[PDB]
Amino acid sequence: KLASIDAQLRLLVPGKVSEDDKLVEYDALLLDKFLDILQDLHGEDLKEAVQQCYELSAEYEGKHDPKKLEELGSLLTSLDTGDSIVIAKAFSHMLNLANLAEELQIAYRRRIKLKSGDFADEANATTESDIEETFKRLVHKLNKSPEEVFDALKNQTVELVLTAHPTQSVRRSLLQKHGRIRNCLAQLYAKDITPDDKQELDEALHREIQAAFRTDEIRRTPPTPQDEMRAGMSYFHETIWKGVPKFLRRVDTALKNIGINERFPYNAPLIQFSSWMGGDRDGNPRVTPEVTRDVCLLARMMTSNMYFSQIEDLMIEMSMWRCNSELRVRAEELYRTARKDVKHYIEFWKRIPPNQPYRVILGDVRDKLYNTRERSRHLLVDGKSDIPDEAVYTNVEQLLEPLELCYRSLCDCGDHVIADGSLLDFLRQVSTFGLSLVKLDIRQESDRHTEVLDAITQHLGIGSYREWSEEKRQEWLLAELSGKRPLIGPDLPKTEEVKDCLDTFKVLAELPSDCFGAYIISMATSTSDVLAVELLQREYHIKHPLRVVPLFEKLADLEAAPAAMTRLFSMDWYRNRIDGKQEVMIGYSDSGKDAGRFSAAWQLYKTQEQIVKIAKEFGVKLVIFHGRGGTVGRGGGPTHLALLSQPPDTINGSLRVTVQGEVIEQSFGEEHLCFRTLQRFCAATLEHGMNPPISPRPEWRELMDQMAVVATEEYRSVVFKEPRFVEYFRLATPELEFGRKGGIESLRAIPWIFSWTQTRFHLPVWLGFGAAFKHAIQKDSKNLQMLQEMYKTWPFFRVTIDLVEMVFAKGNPGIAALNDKLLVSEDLRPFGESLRANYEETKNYLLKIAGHKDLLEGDPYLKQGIRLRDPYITTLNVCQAYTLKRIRDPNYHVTLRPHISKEYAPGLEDTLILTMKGIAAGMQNTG
Amino acid sequence: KLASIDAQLRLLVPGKVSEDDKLVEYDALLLDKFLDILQDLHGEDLKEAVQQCYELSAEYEGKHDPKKLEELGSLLTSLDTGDSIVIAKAFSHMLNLANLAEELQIAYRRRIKLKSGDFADEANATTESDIEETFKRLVHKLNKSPEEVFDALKNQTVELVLTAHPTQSVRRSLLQKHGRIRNCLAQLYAKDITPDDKQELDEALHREIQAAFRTDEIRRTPPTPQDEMRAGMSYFHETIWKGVPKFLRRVDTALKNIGINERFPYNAPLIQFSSWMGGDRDGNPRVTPEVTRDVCLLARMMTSNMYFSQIEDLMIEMSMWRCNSELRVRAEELYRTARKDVKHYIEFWKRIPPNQPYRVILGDVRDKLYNTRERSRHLLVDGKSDIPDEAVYTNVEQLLEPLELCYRSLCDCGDHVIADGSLLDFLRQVSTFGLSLVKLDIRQESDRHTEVLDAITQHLGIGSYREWSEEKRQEWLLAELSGKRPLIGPDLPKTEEVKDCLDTFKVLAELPSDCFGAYIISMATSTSDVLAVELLQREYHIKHPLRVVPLFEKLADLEAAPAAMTRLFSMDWYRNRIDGKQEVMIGYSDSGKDAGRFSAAWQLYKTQEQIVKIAKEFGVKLVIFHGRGGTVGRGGGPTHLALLSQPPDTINGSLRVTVQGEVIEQSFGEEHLCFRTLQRFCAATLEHGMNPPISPRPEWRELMDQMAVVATEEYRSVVFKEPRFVEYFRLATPELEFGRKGGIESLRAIPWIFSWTQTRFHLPVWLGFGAAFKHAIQKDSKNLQMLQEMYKTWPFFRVTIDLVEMVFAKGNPGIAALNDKLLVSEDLRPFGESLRANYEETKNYLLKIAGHKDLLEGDPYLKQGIRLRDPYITTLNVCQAYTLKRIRDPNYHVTLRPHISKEYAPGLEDTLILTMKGIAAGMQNTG
Repeated sequence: KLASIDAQLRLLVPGKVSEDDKLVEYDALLLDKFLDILQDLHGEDLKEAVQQCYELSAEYEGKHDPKKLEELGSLLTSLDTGDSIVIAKAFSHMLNLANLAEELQIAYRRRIKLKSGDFADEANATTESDIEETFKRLVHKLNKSPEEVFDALKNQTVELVLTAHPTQSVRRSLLQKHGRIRNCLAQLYAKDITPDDKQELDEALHREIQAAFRTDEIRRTPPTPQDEMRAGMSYFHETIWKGVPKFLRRVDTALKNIGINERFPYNAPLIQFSSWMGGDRDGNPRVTPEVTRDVCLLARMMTSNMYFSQIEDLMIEMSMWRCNSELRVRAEELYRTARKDVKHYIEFWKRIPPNQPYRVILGDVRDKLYNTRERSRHLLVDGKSDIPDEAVYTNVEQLLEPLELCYRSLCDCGDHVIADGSLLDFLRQVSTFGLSLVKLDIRQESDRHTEVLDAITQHLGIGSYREWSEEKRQEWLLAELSGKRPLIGPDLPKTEEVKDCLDTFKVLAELPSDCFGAYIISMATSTSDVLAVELLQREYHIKHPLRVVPLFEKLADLEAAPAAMTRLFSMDWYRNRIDGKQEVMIGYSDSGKDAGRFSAAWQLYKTQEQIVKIAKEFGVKLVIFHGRGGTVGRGGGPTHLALLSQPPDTINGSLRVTVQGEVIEQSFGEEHLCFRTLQRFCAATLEHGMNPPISPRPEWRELMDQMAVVATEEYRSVVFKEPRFVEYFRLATPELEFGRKGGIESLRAIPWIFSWTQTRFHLPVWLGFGAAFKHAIQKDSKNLQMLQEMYKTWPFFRVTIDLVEMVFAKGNPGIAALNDKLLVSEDLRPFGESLRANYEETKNYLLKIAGHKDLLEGDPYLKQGIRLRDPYITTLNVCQAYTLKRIRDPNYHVTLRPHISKEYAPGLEDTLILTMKGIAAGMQNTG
Repeated sequence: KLASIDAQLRLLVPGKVSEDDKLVEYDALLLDKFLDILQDLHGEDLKEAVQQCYELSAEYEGKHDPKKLEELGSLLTSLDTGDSIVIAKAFSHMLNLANLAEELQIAYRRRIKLKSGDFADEANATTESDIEETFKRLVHKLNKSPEEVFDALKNQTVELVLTAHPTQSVRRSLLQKHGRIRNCLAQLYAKDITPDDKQELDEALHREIQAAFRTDEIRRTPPTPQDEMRAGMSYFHETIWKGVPKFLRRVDTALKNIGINERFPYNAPLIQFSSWMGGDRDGNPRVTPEVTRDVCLLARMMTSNMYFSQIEDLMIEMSMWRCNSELRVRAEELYRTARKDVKHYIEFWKRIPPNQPYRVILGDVRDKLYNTRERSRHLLVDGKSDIPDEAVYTNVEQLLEPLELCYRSLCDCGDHVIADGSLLDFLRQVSTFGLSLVKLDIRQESDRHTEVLDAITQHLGIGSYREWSEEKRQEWLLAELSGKRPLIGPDLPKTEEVKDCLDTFKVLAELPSDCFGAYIISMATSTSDVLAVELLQREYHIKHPLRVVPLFEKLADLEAAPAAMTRLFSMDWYRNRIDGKQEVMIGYSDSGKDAGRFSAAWQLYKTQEQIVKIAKEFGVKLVIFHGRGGTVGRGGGPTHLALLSQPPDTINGSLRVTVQGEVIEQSFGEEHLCFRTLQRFCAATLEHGMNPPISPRPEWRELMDQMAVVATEEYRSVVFKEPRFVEYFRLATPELEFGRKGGIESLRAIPWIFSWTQTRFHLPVWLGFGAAFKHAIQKDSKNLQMLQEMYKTWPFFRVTIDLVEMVFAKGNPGIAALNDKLLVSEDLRPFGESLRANYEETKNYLLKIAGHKDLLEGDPYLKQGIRLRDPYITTLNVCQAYTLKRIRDPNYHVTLRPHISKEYAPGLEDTLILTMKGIAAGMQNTG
């Protein structure tokens, strides 16, 4: 049964099993129970077919014999649509189980007691510094006083911006099933388990696996953006909402342990969450002003609902009858004006007596939270509400105030100790999540603002903004930014795009400012791009204009950014507007699509240095907002070192980073990982501003510059100049099929990365590194040693290589070869072959530079997790390849096996969507 | 710090410490943290005074030097009222902490693997049979088939009737604090605890101890009976509500393990809870018809609220989209008639779509549960409601039905496994708690019914029921039980007592029958007593009359019970009415007040035998309802053997027992104990009907009869015939003071037991055993051996002695001597001395019969718990003794120490109430 499955799994991953290494055991137990379920639901025959696919794939992952892929292919292409769907569902579900098991292993893996002190320790969760160890290094090694460390942390802000799962927003219900599977699993391994508890936990585990597997409706319609946002907010309930105060309490403990005798102030804004879900409309016209309004109200509804749903518990605890005057007076006020009758609440449904004074205060907070929640709900569903302003909270201060009053009163009556329990936790939740637990960024591309302004200029009869030079655009924008009359009259002609863009500003002017964060400009190139958005916000008389944040994407745009920023910072109107602060966004995957990932990485390092210097010179504080695709978006320990690798002064007390949708599950799904994620963000941010990495040696810059010219040239000659690259890309990847659910340049970065990730080839991540390495080594043999010294000694270089190496570990060029054979026409097959030759050569240079014989010999726990997933992913790759063939070629047919599954009109496109989601869930983050 | 406190505590309890024995450690850690809290809240000086009281008391418990009591007395009588109150609060709170620690030790104490098979194993929680071991003994040793065991359990009923805490109903808020203290404590001892988790748990433990200590308002007013009922219902939320389905699932596992391949049916009524809170008005005119109406509505409100508060969770899980026709049709019905708009619920606030069919069904159940709850709330607060019948549940079947529909649909779609998760748990909760989680018994005394009937007869002009003989009463009652016209006209004259009794019947006629259980007749003596209540219920045309249950209290009443029952069962009207079933109540403490506990125990054994035989002869099924004071009301393992000790056929598939208010905390406060309580009730009930204890040898009956004559004579000559016993009782105990917040015969059993428990003397439990033993041994030396054989071999005798021995272990005649010296006049001090001499002699005979050198050498874990509590209780006894002196003698004064406590007009009676509650919480159950 179990032992035999353990046996097969163990062959896949040799390693040195101590007591805390249970990952293979976990996976065996889950696969075993899932196979019983499949047999039950679908029959022994189907179960055996799954087992056979698994076996062939595991054998292929052993020796990589192409024959095993062919057999696997023969089996899978012989299945009818019904059986295909069951098999893709099965293998997708096994990937999710394996991920949950891995999360449990990471959570309980033992910490290394004596850390070597090298920066490399910060790349691995077993060795990284926790917040206290970070405090102690800063005190003992950098000679900071405890007070200086405390004071910097109090002024620090970490902002985490959640973006949508590129493929599969996981619904709340299923998430909760996944959590209970993970728990049953952990409890099965609890010390001293009685046999009956074990028997019952076992049957509970079986049941939860099945419930999750059978949560599988294939819903005709794409998910609406409102549903995608709500799905994307599920992690707050599952872990983050409680996780924040647990981490802030660990900060209190750590402070205490370095001799600071106060708690971290409950209202220091150390942690802030934001979102792009319903705010980013770049290249996405489904994101309408109505969508943006709805996700603001949803965020407000959920936030007030989360406070409301925990206030009764706090009321129960706050039974104390000793209070100070201030609160006594307020309680007697509320008590006198108090309703004689039933409130339809679970717990305190009769009038609260005045000898329960804290309950009287908190009872009023509950009524306000309830009304705040209901208003938002009526605004969403009915389009408005008769609930008035003084019945709800419109600012966070109104909510904090009575809580602070409870706190002071307890402190004044001798009960400080009690105040620092749930009350303190609640205060911290209010201060972190406010009235909208995420602030929403708006994003739209620069050309849309140009178009809007052009419609205005031409209607005014003064010419065409689009025809104007950069100087003229600046001049006219600054004149109108101090203009005395509005720009927009009621008969301005508006195309649908122009209207859609203006109406977004209208929503911004109408909704409360605490709903919003930054206004990000995609494809920004110039000063005027930023002033353009400033003028539209001024025209709509927005009381608190959103800060305007350019996103410079292409290499050329990155090179022009410094002069653009310098010109902004020189303009009095703008300096006055921004009040000493500017945020700029970089997009790793964006820049990498333009120039190759190697050159984007190096150019982004340089551009950040240059912008930081320009900000200093102008006395402006700069925040760099990290978009997706960087070493800082990996999650887990690698994020810790990535943060510490940043160029000096680029953090300076304020971190803003994207948490990519495909990473959210690993970062925040399990509560220990959620805690350790918050911790490494806060610790690294703190450390970096007081302990910058080494700046590179001049020889290293020069070689980096030389390598970038070559990397870019290789990347661009393959991707942009080879006239048949596009055609090869459309055949070898599922790119076209993903898109229906101006070349690569007008293809967006997520489909670019995603399409090549699906085939296990990952061209967007590594292409260009090979030529860079080879050219450097061949120009001068000494460069091999220089590169190895950079890997060992230069944190930027180290993390940049490690991310590529992880992506190689998820790669398998045999999958791409099978796709070439099935999908690509014969005359392009040599092209596909030469790319595979570049992959191999590039991987081998990287290995040589890293000093590794094998992929990830640095990080065997990460390699182990990747290897355990591989057979499942491989089965899905093969299923997908033959599915694409059938879909593309209505005359491709094979003899079909009699239907295998029992029960007791889905098509090919349904099977495809299942493979694509499962493969993406197994690959998680790459480029 | 901790070690030194461990040292002092350890001296008090020598024993053989293995790894699972942490009780002393727990108590040290709690006392240590509490002392820091006292120092904080009240100053070092006060802390030191507490410590000093503790030390003196612990020393006195060591060697029992009277000098240590005097010093303790000198210290405590020198304190002012303020400091007294703090000290009594402190020692009360320490008792509660010690009890929580003890509960944790019992929960985690290791089970003995190889049980010796002797019945004595069933007296101890480490050795008792769990439900599977009970199944296996019945199969393997009594040759029952698995099917016969399954079938008997399916037809079995266990009913547990909750009665009010005689002294201190613990409020929900404080209960929850106690639970969190207990948890912090358990988690502090979790294997592999990180130091920061330990530091944080520590600070959490400190905080919860303090929060509990500061939940201490001294509220002028007695608690209203409605508040006492609500306090008394808190255990359902804390543990029982979840505990029931956890135990029923263990039954499923156990069945499976003996080869039965189905679950225990979800609707078999195996477990039922009932209540006397707001139903018992015997000797209590504060229990009015309005009180009874309110506690019915409260029970209905809470029950529907508990289902409502867990239905959203079940809705979340029940995301499945596969359903059968039956449920599909019902879902589309509900969906079509569905409200377009906001429901003010935490989770599913928009309209539920029809592709979530289980949520549609459960959404309707939620709305009904909500309306059912709101109706009850308006009926309580406003006096009526416009909410109509078809908007709520009026019968349990209406609630079960949609749940059963969900269950069948899952089973039919292949998801039986999922159905047997939370859905099954929910079905079982509905089937066990129904629409009123407790059914309420009414109790009133026979004379009140005589009085009501007398008012009727005289108003009718036909004479005086009270003047009528038993024969005439029977005759007239049977005639009117078939009468053709009502008895009660609108001008019937009614005193307040008569009206109060008639109006109770009116409430019974108006409220739903599922609110009520039995109508218990206190002080029942005759056939006519039972027919009297039957006639009043018929007069009020009650659609489902409550079953009428006599409580025969005195020895003479017990002796007349058989002829009374025989006459009832002979009467056609009555036989027809009861439909093959009769319940009779016995009251151990009641009978023991009349005749001494020894003779009551033996007489109750005989009367139960005799009633069982008479029931058989008449083809009636008999339930014996166990009132308080018996070996079956002990709780813990001793209850298991007590149940098995019952005379043969007195259970016969239906157990009904009182869970005494002072036992509820131990039985149901901690979740493991709650589970093991439900388990031993169900296991013992099952076993007994198939495995009766040995019936006694004739020589044993005869000696028991002889011993009873002597025991009764000694008990009655002290308690009733000594003309100064009453006067001595009023001085030596706090009986009078308890009562203000016809002799002993008209004193109620709870004040009798409670008053003597307070002084640690416990006369009501042991008096009479001494003469019985001595006379038996002196009449014939062989009787010592016969008695020892009875102890070893006869379960009744064994359990009856064990309960007395436990009470001796809680006794300390030195406390009674101090009370004599402080409170009793000089001329009665020899009387008090001679009682102490009887105590000693009685204890020593008991020890000799049990074969013990020391008290409780049988049960060292129980002795350990009692000893650890003793110093706290002793401090309270002394504080109380001097308090009573001050209260009784306005010219008793002592030099008072300058006020010791800090802060940053309570009197003597407040200090007294604190001592009385703390002493009762430390003593728990005795007689």
